[PDB]
Amino acid sequence: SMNPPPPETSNPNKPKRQTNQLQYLLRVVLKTLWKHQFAWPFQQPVDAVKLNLPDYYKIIKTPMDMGTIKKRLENNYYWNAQECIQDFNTMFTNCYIYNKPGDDIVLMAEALEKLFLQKINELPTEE
Ligand SMILES: CCS(=O)(=O)Cc1cnc(Oc2ccc(F)cc2F)c(-c2cc(C)c3n2CC=NC3=O)c1
Repeated sequence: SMNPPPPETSNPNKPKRQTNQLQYLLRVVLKTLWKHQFAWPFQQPVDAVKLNLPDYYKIIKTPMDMGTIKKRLENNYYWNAQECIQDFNTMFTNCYIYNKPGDDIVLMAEALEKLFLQKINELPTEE
């Protein structure tokens, strides 16, 4: 029940790097999913307290949300686009695990994972 501490967004000793693709993940991919009608549930960590889901963090062990993605991008916390894409994947996977097919939150996710996959089909090249 009690809310764990969010995932970190800055880490002095982690190798950081700004690539063209990482720039794209924030400027085009993150910031177009953000505006979607179904983004809001995923714009910050899940508050198992506010929602009264004391079991969320007992089932979800790697939490992830577009809020901590947007914070990680803007902090250039990532080394390459793939680790940022992995955090999106974890976010969706989390939602399909704690929930079951047909739930409204899954519908929002399944959709967002569709929009996400369509937007990252074509990433920029490196200089
Ligand atoms: C994120 C801060 S917050 O204060 O908690 C706002 C918030 C409100 N409602 C939520 O659930 C629904 C969201 C839309 C629905 F149509 C129906 C929900 F039950 C959620 C939320 C986000 C995520 C990933 C999940 N949930 C709920 C259950 N499982 C989840 O995996 C979050």
